[PDB]
Amino acid sequence: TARGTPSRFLASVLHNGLGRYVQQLQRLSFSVSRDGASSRGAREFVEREVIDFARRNPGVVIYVNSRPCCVPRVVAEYLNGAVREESIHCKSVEEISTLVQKLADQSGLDVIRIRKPFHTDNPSIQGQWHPFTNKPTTFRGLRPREVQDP
Amino acid sequence: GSKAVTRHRRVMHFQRQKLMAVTEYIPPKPAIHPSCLP
Amino acid sequence: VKCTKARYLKKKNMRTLWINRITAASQEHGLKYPALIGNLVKCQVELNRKVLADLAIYEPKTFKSLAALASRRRHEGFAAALGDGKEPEGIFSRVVQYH
Amino acid sequence: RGHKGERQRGTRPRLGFEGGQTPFYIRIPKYGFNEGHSFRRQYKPLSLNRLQYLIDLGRVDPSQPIDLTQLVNGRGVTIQPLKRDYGVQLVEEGADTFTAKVNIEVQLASELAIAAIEKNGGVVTTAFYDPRSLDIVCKPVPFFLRGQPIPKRMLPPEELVPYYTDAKNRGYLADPAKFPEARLELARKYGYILPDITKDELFKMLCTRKDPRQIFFGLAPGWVVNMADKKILKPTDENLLKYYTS
Amino acid sequence: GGSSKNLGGKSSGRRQGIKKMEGHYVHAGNIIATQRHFRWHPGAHVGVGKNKCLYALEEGIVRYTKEVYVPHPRNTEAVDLITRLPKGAVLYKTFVHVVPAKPEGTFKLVAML
RNA sequence: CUCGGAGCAGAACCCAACCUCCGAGCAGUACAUGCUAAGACUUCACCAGUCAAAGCGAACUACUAUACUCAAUUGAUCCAAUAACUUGACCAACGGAACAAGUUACCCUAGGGAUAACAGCGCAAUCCUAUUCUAGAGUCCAUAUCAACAAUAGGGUUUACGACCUCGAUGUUGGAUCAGGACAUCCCGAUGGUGCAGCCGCUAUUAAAGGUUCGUUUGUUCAACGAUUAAAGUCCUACGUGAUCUGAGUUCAGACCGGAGUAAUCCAGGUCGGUUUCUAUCUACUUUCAAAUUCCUCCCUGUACGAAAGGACAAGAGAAAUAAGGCCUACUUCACAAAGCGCCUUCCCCCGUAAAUGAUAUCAUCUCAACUUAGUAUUAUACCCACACCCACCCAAGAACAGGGUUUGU
RNA sequence: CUCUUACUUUUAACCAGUGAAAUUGACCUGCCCGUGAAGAGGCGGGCAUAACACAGCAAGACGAGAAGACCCUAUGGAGCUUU
RNA sequence: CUGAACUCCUCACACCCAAUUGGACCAAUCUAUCACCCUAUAGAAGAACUAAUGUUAGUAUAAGUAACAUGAAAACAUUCUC
RNA sequence: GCUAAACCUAGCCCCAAACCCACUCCACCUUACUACCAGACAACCUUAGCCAAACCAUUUACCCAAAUAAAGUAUAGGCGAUAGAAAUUGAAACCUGGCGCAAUAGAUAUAGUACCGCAAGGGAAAGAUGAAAAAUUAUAACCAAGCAUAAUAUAGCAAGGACUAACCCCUAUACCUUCUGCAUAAUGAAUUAACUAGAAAUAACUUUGCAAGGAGAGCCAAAGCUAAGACCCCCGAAACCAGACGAGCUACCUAAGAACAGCUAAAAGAGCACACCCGUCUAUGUAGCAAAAUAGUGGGAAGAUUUAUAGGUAGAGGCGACAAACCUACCGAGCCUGGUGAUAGCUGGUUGUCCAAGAUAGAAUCUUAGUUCAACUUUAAAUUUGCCCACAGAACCCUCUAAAUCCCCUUGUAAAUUUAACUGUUAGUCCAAAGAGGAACAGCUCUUUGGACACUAGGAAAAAACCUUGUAGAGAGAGUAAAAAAUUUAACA
Ligand SMILES: [K+]
Ligand SMILES: [K+]
Ligand SMILES: [K+]
Ligand SMILES: [K+]
Ligand SMILES: [K+]
Ligand SMILES: [K+]
Ligand SMILES: [K+]
Ligand SMILES: [K+]
Ligand SMILES: [K+]
Ligand SMILES: [K+]
Ligand SMILES: [K+]
Ligand SMILES: [K+]
Ligand SMILES: [K+]
Ligand SMILES: [K+]
Ligand SMILES: [K+]
Ligand SMILES: [K+]
Ligand SMILES: [K+]
Ligand SMILES: [K+]
Ligand SMILES: [K+]
Ligand SMILES: [Mg+2]
Ligand SMILES: [Mg+2]
Ligand SMILES: [Mg+2]
Ligand SMILES: [Mg+2]
Ligand SMILES: [Mg+2]
Ligand SMILES: [Mg+2]
Ligand SMILES: [Mg+2]
Ligand SMILES: [Mg+2]
Ligand SMILES: [Mg+2]
Ligand SMILES: [Mg+2]
Ligand SMILES: [Mg+2]
Ligand SMILES: [Mg+2]
Ligand SMILES: [Mg+2]
Ligand SMILES: [Mg+2]
Ligand SMILES: [Mg+2]
Ligand SMILES: [Mg+2]
Ligand SMILES: [Mg+2]
Ligand SMILES: [Mg+2]
Ligand SMILES: [Mg+2]
Ligand SMILES: [Mg+2]
Ligand SMILES: [Mg+2]
Ligand SMILES: [Mg+2]
Ligand SMILES: [Mg+2]
Ligand SMILES: [Mg+2]
Ligand SMILES: [Mg+2]
Ligand SMILES: [Mg+2]
Ligand SMILES: [Mg+2]
Ligand SMILES: [Mg+2]
Ligand SMILES: [Mg+2]
Ligand SMILES: [Mg+2]
Ligand SMILES: [Mg+2]
Ligand SMILES: [Mg+2]
Ligand SMILES: [Mg+2]
Ligand SMILES: [Mg+2]
Ligand SMILES: [Mg+2]
Ligand SMILES: [Mg+2]
Ligand SMILES: [Mg+2]
Ligand SMILES: [Mg+2]
Ligand SMILES: [Mg+2]
Ligand SMILES: [Mg+2]
Ligand SMILES: [Mg+2]
Ligand SMILES: [Mg+2]
Ligand SMILES: [Mg+2]
Ligand SMILES: [Mg+2]
Ligand SMILES: [Mg+2]
Ligand SMILES: [Mg+2]
Ligand SMILES: [Mg+2]
Ligand SMILES: [Mg+2]
Ligand SMILES: [Mg+2]
Ligand SMILES: [Mg+2]
Ligand SMILES: [Mg+2]
Ligand SMILES: [Mg+2]
Ligand SMILES: [Mg+2]
Ligand SMILES: [Mg+2]
Ligand SMILES: [Mg+2]
Ligand SMILES: [Mg+2]
Ligand SMILES: [Mg+2]
Ligand SMILES: [Mg+2]
Ligand SMILES: [Mg+2]
Ligand SMILES: [Mg+2]
Ligand SMILES: [Mg+2]
Ligand SMILES: [Mg+2]
Ligand SMILES: [Mg+2]
Ligand SMILES: [Mg+2]
Ligand SMILES: [Mg+2]
Ligand SMILES: [Mg+2]
Ligand SMILES: [Mg+2]
Ligand SMILES: [Mg+2]
Ligand SMILES: [Mg+2]
Ligand SMILES: [Mg+2]
Ligand SMILES: [Mg+2]
Ligand SMILES: [Mg+2]
Ligand SMILES: [Mg+2]
Ligand SMILES: [Mg+2]
Ligand SMILES: [Mg+2]
Ligand SMILES: [Mg+2]
Ligand SMILES: [Mg+2]
Ligand SMILES: [Mg+2]
Ligand SMILES: [Mg+2]
Ligand SMILES: [Mg+2]
Ligand SMILES: [Mg+2]
Ligand SMILES: [Mg+2]
Ligand SMILES: [Mg+2]
Ligand SMILES: [Mg+2]
Ligand SMILES: [Mg+2]
Ligand SMILES: [Mg+2]
Repeated sequence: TARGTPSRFLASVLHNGLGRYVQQLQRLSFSVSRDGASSRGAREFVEREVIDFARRNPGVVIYVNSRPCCVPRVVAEYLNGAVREESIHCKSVEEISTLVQKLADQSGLDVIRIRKPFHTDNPSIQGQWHPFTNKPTTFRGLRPREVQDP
Repeated sequence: GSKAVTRHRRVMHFQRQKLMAVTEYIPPKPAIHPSCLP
Repeated sequence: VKCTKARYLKKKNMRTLWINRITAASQEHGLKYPALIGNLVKCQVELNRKVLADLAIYEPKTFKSLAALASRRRHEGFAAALGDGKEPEGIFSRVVQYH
Repeated sequence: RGHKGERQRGTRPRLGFEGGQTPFYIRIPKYGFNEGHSFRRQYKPLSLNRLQYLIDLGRVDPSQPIDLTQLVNGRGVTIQPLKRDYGVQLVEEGADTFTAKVNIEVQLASELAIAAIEKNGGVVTTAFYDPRSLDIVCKPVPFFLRGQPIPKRMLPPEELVPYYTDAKNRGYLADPAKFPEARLELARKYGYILPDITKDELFKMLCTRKDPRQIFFGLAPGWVVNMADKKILKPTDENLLKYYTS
Repeated sequence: GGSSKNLGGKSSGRRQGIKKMEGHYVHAGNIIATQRHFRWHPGAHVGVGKNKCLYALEEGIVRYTKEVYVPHPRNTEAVDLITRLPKGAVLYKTFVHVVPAKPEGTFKLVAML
């Protein structure tokens, strides 16, 4: 629940997209197994998909490591320093493709409750409301029931 | 429940109560009260 | 279960808040809430209550203009209702048609 | 399991109980539908269609006498002596298309079935087998492994003696002199000419019939078959020979 | 305390009445209606059972009509009534009929001798 | 307790109550009420039950002739009898166990708030109150007072009805203790009417601050009786209140008497006897700081009133009781002290009506007319009110803590 | 008993040592009226309301205790009696 | 004007009835063969516990509560009180 | 940071194979474990009952000598429940293994010991270093409840929405079981850990094999047959019967013992009154000192008295100055073990995730707290109408000449019937309407038509039954539905 978990405000990394868009995904580390049914879908992803995926994303360094493992995993690292580990155990090639593409599109900020679905640093152009905004002024700034020149 | 004929005035179902309210006699009102004319 | 059902109340409460805030802003200009919302619709201004509440806080000059526009349309309604059809439609009462 | 009661606790009454109302299966009066069912003789039907089918496929050989052993060995019929089966009954189904000439030994035969085989030049005989004899003749090899002398075939029960002593049924105990008249009668009734089987090349085979006390062709009661050594042992004692020949 | 003095009166409904309504197709033998007293009378091709049940004598369509009622001269009770009627007055009753649907048969060519 | 007809259930079918009515447990005539077989109906299942063309055999050319009249007029399986055919239960608890009654308070187990007794709740026949009507009663007179036949309301104290919470427990009468509340008021206050002279009464309006006794028999609440009182009110509060008490009654196990029963044992019967636990966790509460009610006596006065008899009100004075709050001089229990049986103090108000002036309505009219008096208190004032000597000691202060004193710390 | 009072001992309360039991869904555990499976600390409308011990009290928590012993039900038992 | 989980709007959709019934998945364990930082496909079974005044064990609450104990002085010799 | 947590062995289970079985000296059937004396007593004899038959009374499977098959056949039986052959047929058989348990498991077992009972009998708990303890200042840490480090600040099922912010604001009547309906002041639950509850035939269905045949003799077969997969819980009575064990308590009896001051009377089932026995009344106590006591007050106290010792009567019984007393703290008939996992139509309990369909006319019944059949409901399969309905049509007798129904093409719709296989539901509530009973009372009772509820949300104040509204997610959009209570009074000639 919201009260049982942390929250944050909607934000970006270094004002991304303002002057130019910079992909936040910086590194991908695959750990596949030469033998093992759990990694069957991950092995097929490395044969036809990983090479074409790297061509599109030249700013992401992909590290494929083939070693004995019972649970194949992809570890995504982002420019802001976030590290995310996602198991690809027994996933199909299409499933892995979808997951890897999602990681490429994310900023790396915590996937937690966002308080507001918007953010702005300049919420007011005409002046933020205050109690005197719509109050008229009086001659000599006299207060209610105030004797002047006594 | 109570029988269709009772010694007291039986409470009506609310929908019937509304029906009665909406179908009350409305007398014809003259534009000018007749006592205000010759 | 509470967290699940609270999603309904969040939307309900959010809208009660906007109406309260819009009512406050309208009263500062001598307008009641129903007059503003009703008459803005008659001007084909489809601004929702969320935006209207935000405008009241952060765009008070625009909101006074919206209040003025609603007030103008409201007065045109009265003149039309008072008239017997002789009068042409009010300048702000004309509706843009879409075919 | 539901809620409470006997359904959930597992204690509902026996099957057939109706809550105390006199149950259906009891309130119906008793009647002897099945009285003596276990003492009723049964006969596996063998149709002329099935017999013709077996002959066409080479499963039964019409060049030699056909009895229960040959029918069972060809998997033409399945006999269950423990289920009160007394043999095969030859049924008329397929008579119109039956063309084979056969010498067949059965336990029962319909009049029309007899005519179908005799019109084609064949011979049909009705032969009784008691429950022990029927078991032996159907599965000879299991019997030979018991090391018992071949038993004599018992005579029919008194109620069946009229059937098997009548030439109309081609009884094996009927007077051979009465067969010519019976064979001619069927030929007249069903509009065919009785063939003279005495002129046939297979006449000797057509006449081959086992003695009424003989279970197998060529084997006499009281012979011990030695399958391991492929020999036959014959008793020579006078008393034993009298028992097995009577 | 006290007890009720009315006993009996627990007979179940007889399930009597019309089984085949107007326009329904009936085969011969089908019961058209069951009744305790004569409410519907047997018309054309409609038999009446010992218990007054009406049944179809022919295959066809059931029809209900109103017809003039002339009793048998031997039916003393009915004849006693009609004789006491004012002249010009005719009794009517409801009758049910079966309109036969099929012909009794057809002549077919069987040989060319 | 099974079966049929009618109403409920008005018109296809169907349809319940310890609902309203009437019936059945046969009889008569046949002796083809012989055989056989399409298609259907069906008592909400099954079982059972019902109707039938054609055909065979009869009858037949007079018989509303062919499955008899009649509404129900009835009983499964097993089994028994019988050569066969066929027959056999008020098996009426009528879908029928082949054949078995009482009693338990000496009782037991499993359950039920699906179901009673106590209480609550529902309802208001019954019960209580008010008003409407104006017969009658009241010497006349309907309305001082009482009140028939009826009518319209309210109350929720009785006896009942219902069975909605509780039977892995909501302890059952009366009393003791302490009482909270309603006013439909028993006494005290203020008023209108009277068949109110006065004294006593009757009746209605207003008033719930205060008060509302002790005894004999009875377990009694009641009731009767004795003696009083200004009066000995009516009700609600789980018929207030047993984690405060009592246990005479009711209502276990023992026993006697009358009665019932063959007995066991039992009866709204009477009678003698019979174990009433709880160490308080939570809520609530533990100095509403403080205005008082009533009777009697004298006096007014033997006055007002009255034929007489009889016999007040208001003010004035005194003395008591009760209640609340204190105190120890004496008395008494007692003795550095606590106590009552002793003594001391105790203060405002009640709104129902009765009268002027005066409009609507040019009189009049106390006025949900404007208004004026009887006629009103911000209920009054009273009490309480300072504070780092405080280790220790003392104390009229106190469970602890706190509080007062130590200028009484060898 | 009217009508209670005083004193002693015990208990009591405080200090020191030792140290149980029934009970306990969770509890951040107010009052009034109303409501509701028909008698509310928990619902609706109001009012009240810093926090925390110790000592009392027994109106409530339909307080604890004993799967009601009264009553009814079960084709559940047992004792006793008998035409 | 306000006012639903009704309806519309952006995206998605198997994703709100007791008893009962149909279906799709699955934790851990063992076995076969794989796998080799904890797995796969199958075959098996003592195969899943917020509740039975459940059984056993631990520790709470009531509670530091109820309750319990040692006559006096002294040189610890002795004496005194009862 | 404490308390604790964690471990892998001890052994055990089920099979196979194999027949089995003691011994130092001394003691041991008397009061066993007691060196040493006159006796002579001697073993066998049908199980019953629970239970099933929904009661119960005849009856109700229990290795009895070869697996299989014949066969659940012949046959038996309140011919009910159920019981049940034989002739005949006829195979294999190499102990040293394990899809068994691993300290709440597996034997109860570290042991039939401790402890409990007079006895028969019942019957536990638990251990954990390392190669070395002749390395003991050695093996780090991290994990239940309970606590400590570190008490507390208005307000409330303790959370959710949130928020700059713990709280303050707004929304929200624990769970389970049981019911017509439970926040209920109905049931269970202090909490943690471990343990603790669905076993299978008949058919059918699905997927292979082969196919007029199938199957590794039996059996079935008018597309069948063979094989496989997939459906049937736990705890609890009072009881009944059999065989043992008990009279050291108590009831009564037998043998042989003991006690009873003083005073009066002197004769005593006499009086007063100690020891002693009993237990009338009150208070205290009520998890107590005590599973029947204490304090006082009482009855008897030379007798039908009280009392020590040994012995006898035993549960279909004993014993009883009958209280249905007492027979080892619980006797309307003891206790122990066994039959026994007795039985329970009765209460309680019944363990991972997700989706889907799903609410109910009646009949019979020693039956109305239950069942079986219908009805409804669910899955699969087949092929063809189902629902809505136009005219025409369906009774006289009789007082309500009722709202309606039945039948039904068209049309709008997509269901319906049949086949196959089953379960659960058969203890019902309010509202509107037509009636019956009661009192034209009941939140009353009984039928009928419809609705709602037992399922969601909004409204009527809180609110099962009234109104609005249904098909499921996200949204910091929008239009709506139902939805607020009105009223104020008497002059008169
Ligand atoms: K038969
Ligand atoms: K009966
Ligand atoms: K009533
Ligand atoms: K109760
Ligand atoms: K008395
Ligand atoms: K509390
Ligand atoms: K006036
Ligand atoms: K005193
Ligand atoms: K209390
Ligand atoms: K053990
Ligand atoms: K429960
Ligand atoms: K309640
Ligand atoms: K309840
Ligand atoms: K209870
Ligand atoms: K003895
Ligand atoms: K004691
Ligand atoms: K229960
Ligand atoms: K039952
Ligand atoms: K509404
Ligand atoms: Mg009605
Ligand atoms: Mg249950
Ligand atoms: Mg039930
Ligand atoms: Mg009737
Ligand atoms: Mg009926
Ligand atoms: Mg039927
Ligand atoms: Mg005929
Ligand atoms: Mg019956
Ligand atoms: Mg019947
Ligand atoms: Mg009987
Ligand atoms: Mg008695
Ligand atoms: Mg009981
Ligand atoms: Mg009830
Ligand atoms: Mg009552
Ligand atoms: Mg109550
Ligand atoms: Mg009333
Ligand atoms: Mg008069
Ligand atoms: Mg009352
Ligand atoms: Mg009822
Ligand atoms: Mg309880
Ligand atoms: Mg009082
Ligand atoms: Mg009054
Ligand atoms: Mg009371
Ligand atoms: Mg008490
Ligand atoms: Mg009490
Ligand atoms: Mg008493
Ligand atoms: Mg007597
Ligand atoms: Mg008494
Ligand atoms: Mg005076
Ligand atoms: Mg005047
Ligand atoms: Mg005037
Ligand atoms: Mg104390
Ligand atoms: Mg202490
Ligand atoms: Mg409890
Ligand atoms: Mg209340
Ligand atoms: Mg306290
Ligand atoms: Mg106390
Ligand atoms: Mg509570
Ligand atoms: Mg209690
Ligand atoms: Mg009980
Ligand atoms: Mg029994
Ligand atoms: Mg909205
Ligand atoms: Mg929707
Ligand atoms: Mg959807
Ligand atoms: Mg997995
Ligand atoms: Mg697996
Ligand atoms: Mg398990
Ligand atoms: Mg657990
Ligand atoms: Mg448990
Ligand atoms: Mg305490
Ligand atoms: Mg103490
Ligand atoms: Mg002491
Ligand atoms: Mg039985
Ligand atoms: Mg019985
Ligand atoms: Mg044999
Ligand atoms: Mg063990
Ligand atoms: Mg912990
Ligand atoms: Mg709140
Ligand atoms: Mg559960
Ligand atoms: Mg109930
Ligand atoms: Mg509720
Ligand atoms: Mg509860
Ligand atoms: Mg209960
Ligand atoms: Mg199974
Ligand atoms: Mg018995
Ligand atoms: Mg016995
Ligand atoms: Mg003795
Ligand atoms: Mg003696
Ligand atoms: Mg003496
Ligand atoms: Mg004496
Ligand atoms: Mg004496
Ligand atoms: Mg006595
Ligand atoms: Mg003694
Ligand atoms: Mg004695
Ligand atoms: Mg006696
Ligand atoms: Mg007695
Ligand atoms: Mg005992
Ligand atoms: Mg036993
Ligand atoms: Mg059981
Ligand atoms: Mg669904
Ligand atoms: Mg019967
Ligand atoms: Mg029933
Ligand atoms: Mg229809
Ligand atoms: Mg149609
Ligand atoms: Mg039913
Ligand atoms: Mg009702």
